[PDB]
Amino acid sequence: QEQTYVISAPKIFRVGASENIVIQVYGYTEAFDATISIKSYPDKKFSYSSGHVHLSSENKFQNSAILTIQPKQLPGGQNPVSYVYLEVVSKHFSKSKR
Amino acid sequence: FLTNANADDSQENDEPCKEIL
Amino acid sequence: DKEVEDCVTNRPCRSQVRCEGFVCAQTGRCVNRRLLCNGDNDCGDQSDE
Amino acid sequence: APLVAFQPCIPSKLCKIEEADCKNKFRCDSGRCIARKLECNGENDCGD
Amino acid sequence: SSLSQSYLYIDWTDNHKALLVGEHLNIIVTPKSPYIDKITHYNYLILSKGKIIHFGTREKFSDASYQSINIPVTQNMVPSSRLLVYYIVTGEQTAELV
Amino acid sequence: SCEPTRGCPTEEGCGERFRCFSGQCISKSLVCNGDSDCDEDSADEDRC
Ligand SMILES: [Ca+2]
Repeated sequence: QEQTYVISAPKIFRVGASENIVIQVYGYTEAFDATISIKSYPDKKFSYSSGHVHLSSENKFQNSAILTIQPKQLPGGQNPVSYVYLEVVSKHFSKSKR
Repeated sequence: FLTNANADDSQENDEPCKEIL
Repeated sequence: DKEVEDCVTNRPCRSQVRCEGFVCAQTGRCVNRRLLCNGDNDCGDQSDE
Repeated sequence: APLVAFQPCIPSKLCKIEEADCKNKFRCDSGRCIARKLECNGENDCGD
Repeated sequence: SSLSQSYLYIDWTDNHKALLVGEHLNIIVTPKSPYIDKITHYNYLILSKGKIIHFGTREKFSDASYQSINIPVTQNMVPSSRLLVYYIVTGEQTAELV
Repeated sequence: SCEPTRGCPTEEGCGERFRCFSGQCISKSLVCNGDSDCDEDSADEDRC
């Protein structure tokens, strides 16, 4: 487990708020990139917001992206969306979480 | 948070909190 | 079949591979810290216990 | 060659599965709802 | 309750008396750990209302002590704010978020 | 030797499961079960 990462985010995303999401990576010695992204749930069909961030010794392998769910881009309907995916993609790793 | 370093706050769930400041 | 001599040294060295474990007193082995106090000799020369 | 094959998927629906909630019965750690007469019976009746 | 017995103690005194706007807050944080060779920095996040408003990194001095949290308490903090501090450290193979 | 375009993949963590020293994950019901429930060198049995 010599290479590791943390992404940290609000407990609840507020729809229509400019949520700021930090990334930190560890054990890396050549620069790379990541795309912290907010996607529809379950289906991952619609990217609601995405940010692209550079990780390097010059940034001390830390960055943040500012991401939002625009209120009108949600599918709406009779009972409203209660969950969304936060995803990261990068060389070396990807994961997502509800 | 999302991390590969062996934790996930998915093991925790809220209470109607009342600790005061 | 071999001969060996000492020298003065004018060059750097980095020979200390570190140990997140415990360094055994006599043998220099790096035991993982969970292996201490298990009631067993993991250092080879009992130093972990 | 194999006669059945599997591939990962991004699903497109939720799960409708339900908890046991099994009245007077005793829920073993494996979720088996064994008879309440078997609680502290002295033989391992949950298997667990 | 660190499984790795690796800790991060914030030296601050939690005070009910307020910090004044724009003043330099100066908090010490001590990372006591079996693995201090590997904690080259800790990282911090300042949270105001719901949002991570500031983030950064705090490096190890040669005396085996760290850059304090030296921040102006900027206007985005004013009702209250929350500091969180973290690091990931490695054993021989394992890792823990502290 | 070569300069890779594709990067080296990371582990993923055991999350709520107990991490054994190998990198395998086992359920927290098996920690201090009294059986060596991690394969190879048990860790689930440590200091109970
Ligand atoms: Ca031992």
